[PDB]
Amino acid sequence: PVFAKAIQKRVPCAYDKTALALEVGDIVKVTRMNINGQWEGEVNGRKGLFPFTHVKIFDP
Repeated sequence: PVFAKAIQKRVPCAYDKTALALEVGDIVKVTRMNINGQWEGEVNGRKGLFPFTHVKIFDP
């Protein structure tokens, strides 16, 4: 994968749960970067989907 850094909160749509909950400063292990929508990653623990827009990649 690659690790990205959450840069904009993202409250899972109540009644979603595939949707990753994101807090700023979370480490997202982007597990899949679908060019058509959300990415697959696992914010500390659970896998799940998320907007690529709320993260920034980091090396540094």
